Amino acid sequence: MENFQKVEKIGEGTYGVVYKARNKLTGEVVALKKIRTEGVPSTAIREISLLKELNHPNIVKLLDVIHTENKLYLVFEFLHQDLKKFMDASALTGIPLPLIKSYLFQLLQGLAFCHSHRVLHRDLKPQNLLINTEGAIKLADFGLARAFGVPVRTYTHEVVTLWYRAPEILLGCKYYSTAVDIWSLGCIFAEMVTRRALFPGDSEIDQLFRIFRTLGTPDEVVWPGVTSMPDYKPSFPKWARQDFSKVVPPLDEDGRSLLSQMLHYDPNKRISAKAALAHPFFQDVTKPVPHLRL
Ligand SMILES: Nc1cccc(C(=O)c2sc(Nc3ccc(S(N)(=O)=O)cc3)nc2N)c1
Repeated sequence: MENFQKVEKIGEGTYGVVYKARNKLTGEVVALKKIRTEGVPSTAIREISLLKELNHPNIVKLLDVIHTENKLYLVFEFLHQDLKKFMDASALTGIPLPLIKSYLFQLLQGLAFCHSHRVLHRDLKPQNLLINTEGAIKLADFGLARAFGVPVRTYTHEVVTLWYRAPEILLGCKYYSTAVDIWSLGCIFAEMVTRRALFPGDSEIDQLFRIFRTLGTPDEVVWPGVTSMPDYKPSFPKWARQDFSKVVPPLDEDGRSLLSQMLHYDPNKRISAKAALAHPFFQDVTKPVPHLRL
């Protein structure tokens, strides 16, 4: 506000609205998130500070945080396109495997970094993965479910995407672990490969059941303790696990192996970002430049 000239509304994110803006003084171009109010947390405003010092090449830089006039502004380094747009633009031919692999690899580095600093993203999706002309991809819009929790929607009547939500969140787990980010990234990896959302649920239960229909209804054997989770119902339909080869054709076996590990039901068996970086799938990783139309 006042020190910035809104150039264009980029989107209506989760907590607020996001604008492309220019610092009327420095002339620097940035992404400005405006947050939705008579209290304002402290554990939050300090969860923010931790994010400011959280600097990594695969994490969008948080430049400034401005709390004024019952509004909270987060100033981020600006990137030119999100992965959702890039995937749509590449739908006819598909993103070449080397670029998919590079993006996945960089995103795992970003996650390995935040997770080692005990920071969870919580809401990874194509729209919050930003890319630039140099072939980089960065994590954006980290969620503070440990600050603003997660109400009925985003901030003003808008359908929240559940497509990338880990099963343990859907089943009512109160405490998320870093594993929820691995699950979301696995769903994104699959989507880049097939050019179709892996689990496109339109409600929590439909989301949950689409996961069950593909990976099999979980039980105590593959997920110890699953039947005692908050929203688990013995009445859940029992679907058999589908052949994984039908899930992401024509991804090679290394890629399928890695994906299967990112999609393990048990949060404790799900591969970590660090371990995923060492998977054979990345033996030939490179950093190609994407063809971006801006
Ligand atoms: N989703 C989300 C929510 C809150 C903040 C941010 C964010 O920090 C952004 S958003 C952006 N630019 C951009 C994004 C999308 C497009 S698009 N649809 O491809 O044309 C173009 C530029 N840059 C940064 N840093 C991102």
